[PDB]
Amino acid sequence: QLKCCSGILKEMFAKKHAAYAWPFYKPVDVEALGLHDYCDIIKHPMDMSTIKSKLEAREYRDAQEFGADVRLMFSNCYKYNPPDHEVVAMARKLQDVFEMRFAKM
Ligand SMILES: O=c1cc(-c2ccc(O)c(O)c2)oc2c(O)c(O)ccc12
Repeated sequence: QLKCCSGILKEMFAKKHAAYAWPFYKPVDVEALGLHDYCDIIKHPMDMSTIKSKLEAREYRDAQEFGADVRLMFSNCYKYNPPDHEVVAMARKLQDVFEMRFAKM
């Protein structure tokens, strides 16, 4: 399962999806973007590079704990932004990729 989790990350990082996945590669840079309310709204920030480091450090007991951090990442985007924001559309497109792969394991 955890080997299947590494492949899920490889797909989400792949060039085919980079046009909408790139905001989720790294932690939201609140200081550079002026998002000084982000920490008040988002209790648990999460991104793909942090997920990758947690995976390699064996911080996930199983694929469901891995999947929870991926979905936390999307849920943070859906919570913080207005629904018509372009970043929300990008999160949904990347969630499409993740959910189709996660379903196959
Ligand atoms: O949910 C997000 C929201 C935003 C964002 C940026 C500038 C604004 O003026 C704004 O209203 C929202 O930026 C992000 C980002 O840069 C990421 O890498 C990942 C997620 C987000």
